[PDB]
Amino acid sequence: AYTNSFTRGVYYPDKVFRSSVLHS
Amino acid sequence: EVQLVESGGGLVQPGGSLRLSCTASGFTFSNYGFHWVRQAPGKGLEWVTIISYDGITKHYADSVKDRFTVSRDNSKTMVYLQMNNLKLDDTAVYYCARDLGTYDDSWGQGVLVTV
Amino acid sequence: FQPTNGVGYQPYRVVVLSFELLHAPATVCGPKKSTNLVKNKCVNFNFNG
Amino acid sequence: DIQMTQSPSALSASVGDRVTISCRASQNIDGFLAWYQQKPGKAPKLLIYAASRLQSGIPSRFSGSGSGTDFTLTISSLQPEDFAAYYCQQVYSAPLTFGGGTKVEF
Amino acid sequence: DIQMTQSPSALSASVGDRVTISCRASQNIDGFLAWYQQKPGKAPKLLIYAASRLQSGIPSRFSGSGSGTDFTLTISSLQPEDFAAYYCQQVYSAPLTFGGGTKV
Repeated sequence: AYTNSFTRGVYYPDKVFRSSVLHS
Repeated sequence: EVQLVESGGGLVQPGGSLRLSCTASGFTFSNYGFHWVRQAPGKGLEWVTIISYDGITKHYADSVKDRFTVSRDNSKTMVYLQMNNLKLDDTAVYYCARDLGTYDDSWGQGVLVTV
Repeated sequence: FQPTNGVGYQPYRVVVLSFELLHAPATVCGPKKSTNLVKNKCVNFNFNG
Repeated sequence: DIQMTQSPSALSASVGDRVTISCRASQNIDGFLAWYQQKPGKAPKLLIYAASRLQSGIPSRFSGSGSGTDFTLTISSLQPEDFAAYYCQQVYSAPLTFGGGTKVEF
Repeated sequence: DIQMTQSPSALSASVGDRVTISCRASQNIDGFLAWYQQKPGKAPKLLIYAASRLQSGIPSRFSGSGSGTDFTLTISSLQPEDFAAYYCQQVYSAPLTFGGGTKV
Protein backbone atom coordinates (compact mmCIF):
# COMPACT_ATOMS: atom_id res chain seq x y z
CA ALA A 1 0.00 0.00 0.00
CA TYR A 2 1.18 3.51 -0.89
CA THR A 3 -0.19 6.90 0.19
CA ASN A 4 0.84 10.36 -1.01
CA SER A 5 2.69 12.56 1.48
CA PHE A 6 0.24 15.47 0.74
CA THR A 7 1.78 18.58 2.41
CA ARG A 8 3.32 16.56 5.27
CA GLY A 9 7.04 16.02 5.77
CA VAL A 10 8.37 19.42 6.93
CA TYR A 11 10.28 20.15 10.14
CA TYR A 12 11.48 23.45 11.60
CA PRO A 13 14.69 24.50 9.76
CA ASP A 14 16.53 26.05 12.70
CA LYS A 15 16.07 27.22 16.28
CA VAL A 16 15.62 30.90 15.23
CA PHE A 17 12.16 32.45 15.71
CA ARG A 18 10.74 33.93 12.51
CA SER A 19 7.50 35.91 12.20
CA SER A 20 5.76 37.45 9.15
CA VAL A 21 8.61 36.46 6.82
CA LEU A 22 9.02 33.88 4.06
CA HIS A 23 12.19 31.81 4.57
CA SER A 24 13.83 29.38 2.13
CA GLU B 1 39.22 -5.45 43.30
CA VAL B 2 42.68 -6.77 42.36
CA GLN B 3 43.97 -9.65 44.51
CA LEU B 4 47.57 -10.93 44.54
CA VAL B 5 48.79 -13.89 46.65
CA GLU B 6 52.23 -15.55 46.76
CA SER B 7 53.28 -19.12 47.53
CA GLY B 8 56.15 -21.56 47.19
CA GLY B 9 58.52 -19.84 49.63
CA GLY B 10 60.27 -21.90 52.29
CA LEU B 11 63.62 -22.68 53.87
CA VAL B 12 66.07 -24.02 51.28
CA GLN B 13 69.64 -25.32 51.33
CA PRO B 14 72.28 -23.06 49.71
CA GLY B 15 72.53 -23.89 46.02
CA GLY B 16 69.01 -25.34 46.02
CA SER B 17 66.29 -24.75 43.45
CA LEU B 18 63.18 -23.00 44.83
CA ARG B 19 60.24 -21.88 42.68
CA LEU B 20 57.59 -19.31 43.65
CA SER B 21 54.00 -18.86 42.45
CA CYS B 22 52.20 -15.52 42.00
CA THR B 23 48.42 -15.95 42.27
CA ALA B 24 46.25 -13.63 40.15
CA SER B 25 42.52 -13.08 40.68
CA GLY B 26 40.00 -10.31 40.07
CA PHE B 27 41.64 -8.98 36.89
CA THR B 28 42.71 -10.07 33.41
CA PHE B 29 46.11 -11.66 34.06
CA SER B 30 47.05 -12.02 30.38
CA ASN B 31 46.60 -8.32 29.53
CA TYR B 32 48.87 -6.97 32.30
CA GLY B 33 52.63 -7.33 32.68
CA PHE B 34 53.99 -8.79 35.92
CA HIS B 35 56.98 -7.88 38.11
CA TRP B 36 58.75 -9.70 40.97
CA VAL B 37 60.26 -8.02 44.06
CA ARG B 38 62.02 -9.32 47.19
CA GLN B 39 62.55 -7.71 50.61
CA ALA B 40 65.69 -8.68 52.53
CA PRO B 41 65.39 -8.51 56.35
CA GLY B 42 66.39 -5.10 57.74
CA LYS B 43 67.09 -3.80 54.22
CA GLY B 44 65.46 -1.90 51.40
CA LEU B 45 63.40 -3.65 48.74
CA GLU B 46 65.05 -5.19 45.67
CA TRP B 47 63.24 -5.77 42.37
CA VAL B 48 64.13 -9.24 41.07
CA THR B 49 62.74 -9.62 37.54
CA ILE B 50 60.02 -8.57 35.10
CA ILE B 51 57.98 -10.64 32.65
CA SER B 52 55.86 -9.22 29.84
CA TYR B 53 52.09 -9.65 29.54
CA ASP B 54 52.56 -12.29 26.83
CA GLY B 55 55.74 -13.56 28.53
CA ILE B 56 57.84 -13.23 25.36
CA THR B 57 60.19 -10.55 26.74
CA LYS B 58 61.82 -10.71 30.20
CA HIS B 59 64.53 -8.75 32.05
CA TYR B 60 66.44 -9.63 35.26
CA ALA B 61 68.26 -7.78 38.04
CA ASP B 62 72.07 -7.74 37.96
CA SER B 63 72.38 -9.66 41.26
CA VAL B 64 70.08 -12.52 40.20
CA LYS B 65 71.00 -12.42 36.47
CA ASP B 66 71.67 -15.91 34.95
CA ARG B 67 70.61 -17.46 38.31
CA PHE B 68 66.89 -16.64 38.59
CA THR B 69 64.42 -17.47 35.82
CA VAL B 70 60.87 -16.10 35.47
CA SER B 71 58.00 -17.86 33.67
CA ARG B 72 54.24 -17.47 33.43
CA ASP B 73 51.19 -19.39 32.21
CA ASN B 74 48.25 -17.37 30.87
CA SER B 75 45.78 -20.24 31.38
CA LYS B 76 46.85 -20.81 35.00
CA THR B 77 47.04 -17.02 35.72
CA MET B 78 50.31 -17.47 37.63
CA VAL B 79 53.85 -16.12 37.31
CA TYR B 80 56.65 -18.44 38.43
CA LEU B 81 59.97 -17.05 39.68
CA GLN B 82 62.42 -19.95 39.49
CA MET B 83 65.42 -19.40 41.77
CA ASN B 84 68.70 -21.30 41.40
CA ASN B 85 72.19 -21.09 42.97
CA LEU B 86 70.54 -19.62 46.08
CA LYS B 87 72.73 -17.85 48.64
CA LEU B 88 72.43 -16.54 52.20
CA ASP B 89 72.35 -13.00 50.76
CA ASP B 90 69.40 -14.01 48.52
CA THR B 91 67.19 -14.67 51.61
CA ALA B 92 64.23 -12.29 51.44
CA VAL B 93 60.44 -11.99 51.55
CA TYR B 94 59.36 -12.15 47.91
CA TYR B 95 56.56 -9.79 46.81
CA CYS B 96 54.94 -10.26 43.40
CA ALA B 97 53.64 -6.91 42.13
CA ARG B 98 51.75 -6.27 38.89
CA ASP B 99 52.29 -3.08 36.82
CA LEU B 100 54.90 -1.57 39.14
CA GLY B 101 55.30 2.19 39.37
CA THR B 102 51.91 3.09 37.84
CA TYR B 103 48.29 3.65 38.87
CA ASP B 104 47.62 0.00 37.99
CA ASP B 105 50.19 -1.18 40.59
CA SER B 106 49.08 -3.78 43.12
CA TRP B 107 51.13 -5.59 45.74
CA GLY B 108 50.94 -9.18 46.89
CA GLN B 109 51.05 -10.22 50.54
CA GLY B 110 54.24 -12.20 49.96
CA VAL B 111 55.81 -15.48 51.05
CA LEU B 112 59.01 -15.69 53.11
CA VAL B 113 62.04 -17.32 51.46
CA THR B 114 64.96 -18.42 53.65
CA VAL B 115 68.32 -19.87 52.59
CA PHE C 1 54.63 3.76 24.88
CA GLN C 2 57.93 3.57 26.85
CA PRO C 3 59.95 5.99 29.08
CA THR C 4 62.88 5.24 26.69
CA ASN C 5 60.72 6.27 23.66
CA GLY C 6 61.57 9.82 22.50
CA VAL C 7 59.36 12.91 22.92
CA GLY C 8 58.06 12.33 19.38
CA TYR C 9 56.81 8.87 20.38
CA GLN C 10 55.81 9.92 23.92
CA PRO C 11 52.07 9.59 24.78
CA TYR C 12 50.06 12.82 24.70
CA ARG C 13 46.68 13.33 26.39
CA VAL C 14 44.38 15.19 24.00
CA VAL C 15 41.05 16.77 24.95
CA VAL C 16 39.01 18.17 22.06
CA LEU C 17 36.33 20.62 23.16
CA SER C 18 33.49 20.99 20.64
CA PHE C 19 31.37 24.14 20.89
CA GLU C 20 28.19 24.90 18.96
CA LEU C 21 27.24 28.57 18.71
CA LEU C 22 23.45 28.62 18.54
CA HIS C 23 20.35 30.72 19.12
CA ALA C 24 19.19 27.94 21.49
CA PRO C 25 19.02 28.47 25.33
CA ALA C 26 22.81 27.79 25.68
CA THR C 27 22.94 26.75 29.35
CA VAL C 28 26.76 26.55 29.57
CA CYS C 29 27.84 30.17 29.82
CA GLY C 30 30.74 30.83 32.20
CA PRO C 31 29.00 33.94 33.67
CA LYS C 32 30.71 36.77 35.53
CA LYS C 33 29.66 40.32 36.58
CA SER C 34 25.92 39.67 36.09
CA THR C 35 23.64 42.73 36.24
CA ASN C 36 19.96 43.49 36.70
CA LEU C 37 17.67 44.10 33.73
CA VAL C 38 16.77 47.66 32.65
CA LYS C 39 13.99 48.61 30.22
CA ASN C 40 12.52 51.61 28.27
CA LYS C 41 15.92 53.28 27.75
CA CYS C 42 18.75 52.67 25.29
CA VAL C 43 21.36 50.31 26.77
CA ASN C 44 24.16 47.99 25.70
CA PHE C 45 22.85 44.51 26.45
CA ASN C 46 24.51 41.10 26.66
CA PHE C 47 21.89 38.33 26.57
CA ASN C 48 23.49 34.84 26.81
CA GLY C 49 26.61 36.14 25.07
CA ASP D 1 71.57 1.37 36.44
CA ILE D 2 69.84 4.10 38.45
CA GLN D 3 70.27 3.85 42.24
CA MET D 4 67.65 5.09 44.74
CA THR D 5 68.45 6.19 48.31
CA GLN D 6 66.43 8.13 50.87
CA SER D 7 68.39 10.97 52.48
CA PRO D 8 66.45 11.55 55.79
CA SER D 9 67.07 9.36 58.82
CA ALA D 10 64.32 7.82 60.99
CA LEU D 11 61.89 10.44 62.33
CA SER D 12 59.94 9.78 65.53
CA ALA D 13 57.37 12.59 65.22
CA SER D 14 54.12 12.25 67.14
CA VAL D 15 50.55 11.89 65.85
CA GLY D 16 49.25 15.03 64.15
CA ASP D 17 52.73 16.33 63.26
CA ARG D 18 53.65 17.15 59.66
CA VAL D 19 56.59 15.15 58.26
CA THR D 20 58.57 15.25 55.02
CA ILE D 21 60.91 12.68 53.44
CA SER D 22 63.24 13.19 50.45
CA CYS D 23 64.14 10.68 47.71
CA ARG D 24 67.05 11.42 45.35
CA ALA D 25 67.86 9.59 42.12
CA SER D 26 71.44 9.00 40.97
CA GLN D 27 70.64 10.32 37.47
CA ASN D 28 67.58 11.97 35.91
CA ILE D 29 64.63 9.58 35.73
CA ASP D 30 62.22 12.41 34.70
CA GLY D 31 58.94 12.02 36.63
CA PHE D 32 59.20 8.21 36.92
CA LEU D 33 59.10 7.54 40.68
CA ALA D 34 56.65 5.60 42.87
CA TRP D 35 56.32 6.29 46.60
CA TYR D 36 55.41 3.24 48.74
CA GLN D 37 54.28 2.60 52.32
CA GLN D 38 55.13 -0.79 53.81
CA LYS D 39 53.88 -1.70 57.28
CA PRO D 40 55.97 -4.49 58.91
CA GLY D 41 54.59 -7.89 58.01
CA LYS D 42 52.41 -6.22 55.37
CA ALA D 43 52.40 -5.63 51.63
CA PRO D 44 53.75 -2.24 50.45
CA LYS D 45 51.11 0.31 49.45
CA LEU D 46 51.85 2.75 46.62
CA LEU D 47 51.18 6.23 47.98
CA ILE D 48 51.72 8.42 44.88
CA TYR D 49 52.21 7.28 41.27
CA ALA D 50 54.63 9.46 39.22
CA ALA D 51 54.42 13.01 40.66
CA SER D 52 51.61 15.23 42.04
CA ARG D 53 48.70 12.85 41.35
CA LEU D 54 47.68 10.81 44.39
CA GLN D 55 46.94 7.11 44.02
CA SER D 56 43.35 5.95 44.41
CA GLY D 57 42.45 4.66 47.87
CA ILE D 58 45.26 6.68 49.50
CA PRO D 59 44.34 9.38 52.08
CA SER D 60 44.43 13.03 50.99
CA ARG D 61 47.15 13.92 53.55
CA PHE D 62 49.86 12.16 51.50
CA SER D 63 51.29 14.36 48.73
CA GLY D 64 53.54 13.87 45.70
CA SER D 65 56.19 16.45 44.84
CA GLY D 66 59.56 16.83 43.15
CA SER D 67 60.69 16.82 39.51
CA GLY D 68 63.67 15.26 37.77
CA THR D 69 66.23 13.76 40.14
CA ASP D 70 64.68 15.25 43.28
CA PHE D 71 61.43 13.79 44.62
CA THR D 72 59.61 14.57 47.87
CA LEU D 73 56.63 13.31 49.93
CA THR D 74 54.80 15.36 52.58
CA ILE D 75 52.21 14.09 55.09
CA SER D 76 49.96 16.85 56.44
CA SER D 77 49.02 15.04 59.67
CA LEU D 78 50.39 11.90 61.28
CA GLN D 79 48.29 8.98 62.55
CA PRO D 80 49.00 5.54 64.09
CA GLU D 81 48.27 3.89 60.72
CA ASP D 82 50.75 6.21 58.97
CA PHE D 83 53.92 5.10 60.83
CA ALA D 84 55.89 2.72 58.55
CA ALA D 85 58.99 2.33 56.33
CA TYR D 86 58.56 4.25 53.06
CA TYR D 87 60.33 3.36 49.78
CA CYS D 88 60.76 4.99 46.33
CA GLN D 89 61.46 3.18 43.01
CA GLN D 90 62.70 4.55 39.70
CA VAL D 91 60.45 3.42 36.79
CA TYR D 92 62.30 5.16 33.90
CA SER D 93 64.79 2.28 33.37
CA ALA D 94 63.85 -1.33 32.47
CA PRO D 95 65.55 -2.73 35.67
CA LEU D 96 63.95 -1.29 38.80
CA THR D 97 65.86 -0.09 41.88
CA PHE D 98 64.13 0.60 45.20
CA GLY D 99 64.87 3.26 47.80
CA GLY D 100 66.81 2.54 50.98
CA GLY D 101 63.91 3.70 53.11
CA THR D 102 63.12 5.91 56.11
CA LYS D 103 61.46 4.58 59.27
CA VAL D 104 58.50 6.55 60.66
CA GLU D 105 57.78 6.08 64.38
CA PHE D 106 55.53 7.66 67.03
CA ASP E 1 79.48 4.18 28.57
CA ILE E 2 76.95 2.01 26.63
CA GLN E 3 77.37 -1.69 27.53
CA MET E 4 76.46 -4.05 24.71
CA THR E 5 75.47 -7.63 25.57
CA GLN E 6 74.20 -10.06 22.94
CA SER E 7 71.50 -12.37 24.29
CA PRO E 8 72.75 -15.67 22.68
CA SER E 9 76.27 -16.49 23.90
CA ALA E 10 76.60 -19.27 21.28
CA LEU E 11 73.74 -20.61 19.14
CA SER E 12 74.42 -22.75 16.05
CA ALA E 13 71.91 -24.78 14.02
CA SER E 14 71.82 -26.71 10.73
CA VAL E 15 71.93 -25.25 7.21
CA GLY E 16 68.60 -23.83 6.04
CA ASP E 17 67.32 -23.07 9.55
CA ARG E 18 65.96 -19.71 10.69
CA VAL E 19 68.38 -18.04 13.11
CA THR E 20 68.01 -15.18 15.62
CA ILE E 21 70.92 -13.22 17.13
CA SER E 22 69.47 -10.65 19.54
CA CYS E 23 71.43 -7.69 20.94
CA ARG E 24 70.66 -5.02 23.54
CA ALA E 25 71.99 -1.67 24.78
CA SER E 26 72.26 -0.43 28.38
CA GLN E 27 70.72 2.96 27.48
CA ASN E 28 68.79 4.22 24.45
CA ILE E 29 71.06 4.56 21.40
CA ASP E 30 68.28 5.20 18.78
CA GLY E 31 68.95 3.33 15.50
CA PHE E 32 72.76 3.64 15.71
CA LEU E 33 73.76 -0.03 15.57
CA ALA E 34 75.97 -2.14 13.29
CA TRP E 35 76.08 -5.91 12.80
CA TYR E 36 79.40 -7.61 12.00
CA GLN E 37 80.35 -11.11 10.74
CA GLN E 38 83.97 -11.91 11.74
CA LYS E 39 85.08 -15.39 10.71
CA PRO E 40 87.96 -17.09 12.64
CA GLY E 41 91.09 -15.60 11.08
CA LYS E 42 89.42 -13.09 8.77
CA ALA E 43 88.27 -9.45 8.80
CA PRO E 44 84.88 -8.40 10.24
CA LYS E 45 82.15 -8.01 7.62
CA LEU E 46 79.50 -5.30 8.09
CA LEU E 47 76.17 -7.04 7.54
CA ILE E 48 73.82 -4.31 8.78
CA TYR E 49 74.41 -0.56 9.01
CA ALA E 50 72.17 1.78 11.07
CA ALA E 51 70.28 -1.28 12.48
CA SER E 52 67.45 -1.36 9.91
CA ARG E 53 69.50 -1.04 6.68
CA LEU E 54 71.29 -3.83 4.83
CA GLN E 55 74.85 -3.02 3.76
CA SER E 56 75.83 -3.32 0.10
CA GLY E 57 77.20 -6.70 -0.94
CA ILE E 58 75.45 -8.50 1.93
CA PRO E 59 72.93 -11.29 1.16
CA SER E 60 69.20 -10.55 1.39
CA ARG E 61 68.66 -13.29 4.01
CA PHE E 62 70.25 -11.18 6.77
CA SER E 63 67.80 -8.74 8.38
CA GLY E 64 68.20 -6.21 11.20
CA SER E 65 65.19 -5.11 13.22
CA GLY E 66 64.37 -3.20 16.38
CA SER E 67 64.92 0.33 17.67
CA GLY E 68 66.03 1.99 20.92
CA THR E 69 67.67 -0.43 23.37
CA ASP E 70 66.41 -3.73 21.91
CA PHE E 71 67.70 -5.09 18.59
CA THR E 72 67.06 -8.31 16.65
CA LEU E 73 69.13 -9.86 13.84
CA THR E 74 67.43 -12.57 11.76
CA ILE E 75 68.73 -14.99 9.10
CA SER E 76 65.90 -16.41 6.98
CA SER E 77 67.85 -19.45 5.73
CA LEU E 78 71.15 -20.62 7.19
CA GLN E 79 74.10 -21.44 4.91
CA PRO E 80 77.60 -22.94 5.38
CA GLU E 81 79.18 -19.52 4.75
CA ASP E 82 76.86 -17.95 7.35
CA PHE E 83 78.67 -19.48 10.37
CA ALA E 84 80.95 -16.88 12.01
CA ALA E 85 81.28 -14.80 15.16
CA TYR E 86 78.65 -12.04 15.30
CA TYR E 87 79.19 -8.66 17.01
CA CYS E 88 76.79 -5.76 17.52
CA GLN E 89 78.33 -2.29 18.04
CA GLN E 90 76.76 0.97 19.35
CA VAL E 91 77.81 4.00 17.22
CA TYR E 92 75.52 6.49 19.07
CA SER E 93 78.20 7.60 21.61
CA ALA E 94 81.83 8.72 21.04
CA PRO E 95 83.14 5.57 22.90
CA LEU E 96 82.25 2.46 20.81
CA THR E 97 81.62 -0.98 22.42
CA PHE E 98 81.32 -4.21 20.35
CA GLY E 99 79.05 -7.03 21.49
CA GLY E 100 80.52 -9.98 23.37
CA GLY E 101 80.03 -12.43 20.51
CA THR E 102 77.58 -15.03 19.22
CA LYS E 103 79.02 -18.24 17.76
CA VAL E 104 77.05 -19.70 14.85
